[PDB]
Amino acid sequence: ARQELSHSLYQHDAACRVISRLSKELTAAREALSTLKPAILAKLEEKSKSLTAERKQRGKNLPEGLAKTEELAEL
Amino acid sequence: ARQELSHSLYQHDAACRVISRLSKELTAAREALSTLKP
Amino acid sequence: TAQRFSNLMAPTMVLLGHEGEIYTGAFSPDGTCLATSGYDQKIFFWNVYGECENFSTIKGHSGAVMDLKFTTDSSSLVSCGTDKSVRVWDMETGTCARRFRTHTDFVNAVHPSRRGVTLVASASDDGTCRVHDMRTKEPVKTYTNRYQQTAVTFNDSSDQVISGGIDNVLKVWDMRRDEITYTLTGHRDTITGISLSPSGKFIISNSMDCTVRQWDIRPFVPGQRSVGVFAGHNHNFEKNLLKCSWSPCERFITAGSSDRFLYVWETLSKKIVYKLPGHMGSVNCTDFHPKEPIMLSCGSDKRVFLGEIDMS
Amino acid sequence: TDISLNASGDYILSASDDSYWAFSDIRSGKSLCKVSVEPGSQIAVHSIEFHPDGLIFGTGAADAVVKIWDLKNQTVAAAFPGHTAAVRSIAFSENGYYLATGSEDGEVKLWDLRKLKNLKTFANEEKQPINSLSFDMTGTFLGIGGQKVQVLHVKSWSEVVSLSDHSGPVTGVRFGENARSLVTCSLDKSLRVFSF
Amino acid sequence: VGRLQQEVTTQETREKDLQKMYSKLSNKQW
Amino acid sequence: LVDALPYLDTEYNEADRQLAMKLVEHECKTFRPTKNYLTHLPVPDYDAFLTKCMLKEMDRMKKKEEMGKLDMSRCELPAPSAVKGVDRKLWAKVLRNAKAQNEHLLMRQINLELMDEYAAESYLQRNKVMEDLLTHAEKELRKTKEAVMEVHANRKMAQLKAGEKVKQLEQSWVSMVTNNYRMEMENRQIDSDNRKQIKALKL
Repeated sequence: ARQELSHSLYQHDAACRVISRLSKELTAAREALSTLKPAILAKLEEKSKSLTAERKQRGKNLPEGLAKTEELAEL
Repeated sequence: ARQELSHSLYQHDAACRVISRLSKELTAAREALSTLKP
Repeated sequence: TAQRFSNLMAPTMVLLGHEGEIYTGAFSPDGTCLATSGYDQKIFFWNVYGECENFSTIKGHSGAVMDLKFTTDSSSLVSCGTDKSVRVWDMETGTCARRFRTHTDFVNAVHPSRRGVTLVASASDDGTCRVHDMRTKEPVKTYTNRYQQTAVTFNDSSDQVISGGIDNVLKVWDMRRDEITYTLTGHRDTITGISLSPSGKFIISNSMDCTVRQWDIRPFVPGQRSVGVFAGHNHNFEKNLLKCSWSPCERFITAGSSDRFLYVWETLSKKIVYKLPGHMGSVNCTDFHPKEPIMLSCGSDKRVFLGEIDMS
Repeated sequence: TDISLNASGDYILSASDDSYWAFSDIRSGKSLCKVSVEPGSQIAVHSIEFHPDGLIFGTGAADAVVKIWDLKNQTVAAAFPGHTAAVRSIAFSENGYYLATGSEDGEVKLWDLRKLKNLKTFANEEKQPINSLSFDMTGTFLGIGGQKVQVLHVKSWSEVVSLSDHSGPVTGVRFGENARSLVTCSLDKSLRVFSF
Repeated sequence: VGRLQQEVTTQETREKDLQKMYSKLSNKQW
Repeated sequence: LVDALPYLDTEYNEADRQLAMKLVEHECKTFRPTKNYLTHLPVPDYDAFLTKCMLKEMDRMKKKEEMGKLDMSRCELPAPSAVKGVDRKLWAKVLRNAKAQNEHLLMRQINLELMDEYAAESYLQRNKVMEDLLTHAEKELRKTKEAVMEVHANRKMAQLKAGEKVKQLEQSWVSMVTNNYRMEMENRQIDSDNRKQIKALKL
């Protein structure tokens, strides 16, 4: 029951985002009636894949010079 | 928990009815502008 | 127990004291008072609340009084009668502030200007529609028609005068042009009364053909101005100038009726929903209290009825 | 209210009380694109940060919604209802998958972008506002700043130390190279550095 | 209902202003 | 703000339901279940009141371990045999069990003979009370079903009574918008009076 309630509230919350977005579109449309008078993208992926790939060695091994937890406990 | 589940399901049901009704109202309002200015 | 809707002491009141046939009656815009008159010539003032006692009575008229309206600020009552005169009564003094006297034949109907300088439109059996001004002996405007005029009103801006008469069609005069700007056509018999809507967009006009017709008097209308027709009331062989009046919310319209019934109509549907017995003769006048759902009706039965309603 | 620097350093991103995010050249001031964080409404935006690979960035606002945007499409990639109060700070890990957001409600929460989900929560029971967050340059440690200074080792999600030497609210947290030093600032008119 | 009553009232004031303009204008054409 | 009125919004259809949830789908493709939605409920307390013993009884069925059962073969009394009967413990088990079972059967006989006097009545007495419970419960069922249907009626009454007033005002509003824009074109058309005034100035 607590699992299904979390999903139910999540779906209702997500629905309120749609309601809010659509309610503003309607207000702008009704306002228009009520007042009616007569390589950049490629570079980023190239750069991001470079950035996220160069990370992978650091993800496999941390620097050996990293300060220990027992040292940071004495800040 | 079952009480709150029951309320959450009917509130989500009501929320979907709004999303329907606002889409009908929004399209009708957009059709009104295209009725009047053209 | 039962539902109540007003500060009246009972959900209907019978006011006795008149002996003449009561031809007109109106509330003060502040709601404290009403004034009523007719063939008795005496104008009777009544409180709206409690014992509703006849606290004041004004004589001075010597021809029966056709119609009687309060000024918007309630400082004065304007009334006119078959003594060919228009008389304005100061409410605090109870005395004739002005006695306009330029009419040549019976004055039947009166309407004061809503704002600005106090002007009194009047219509008469001499065929003239005249607008008097408190400041001058001579009237400001005299508009002459070939046929007798027995109803008059200003528009809300007090710059068009609408007059109806024997012609059935309506001479509506615009006070900057001194011309008929348009006529309203639908009445098959004489017009017994005209009343301007609170907002001023519409008028109702009552006629001896037993219909009330609602007209749009706004400056632009793209087609015919006839908005609707109301029926159910009746005009008898007395040929009275049965009046008409608006509810202050505009959702309801009333007219006098010879069948003794107080009619109320819904403005949009033109259906009836109030048909109130209790009179014993021709109901010459009907009005709404301006703040509270109290109905006034004045009849040829020498009685004035106050009653409360469920204005929905 | 907040600004963030792209990982290459070529461009700067900014947010404001006008609810727009805007992306601009640092030198000429020309703007490539600009979109409202909540179109058709006004909501105060309190934090913004690039994901360190530079293609996406997170935004935090007074509605306590955290929105993740794709710079390629210039559109919302993800939205995270989370905290109970305005998100004064957001931090992204240079591991590319831990995310942290900090708020006036005094909680700190850890997020995983691989499933767009929460991992773990930490808080102070007095619910004092948190003004600033920072991961370390390796993303092993998370520094937290509010009314006091704290650092979390994120993989354990355990408090290592807490420090309260400032006589007023903390306004910034930063880390040195290899986590060998910690730097903080405060309304106490002082800049101070801590080390072991 | 509160939405529509405000929407109605915004037009009720708009039409009075426009009809004052029409009267002012049409009374200049005469 | 959720403002649906299902007795007034009668035009809603399953085709619109599919369309509406499609929009929520494109939302929840990005909008994620990140907040603890259950913070209004308490943290659960599945081991409250339980003893240290019963916690182990929870653990076994949480493990889906099978429940242990009593060996009831004592009632059948398995026979010994002389190749096993050399131990006193076997006979001391068997004979003492045989004595014990004789009394269980004796008490069974007394219980059955008493049961034969009184069970037929007390079962009838039980069924009468059980029928009283069921008819009381069916009385409650009927009462609550009527109460549920009244709430639907009260909702329908309130929504439709407002609904007609919505319909009247909406029809009124669109008429004014169309009329006001018409008046905008008309007022700019009457600005042709500039032509008269220029002609009147330069006759």
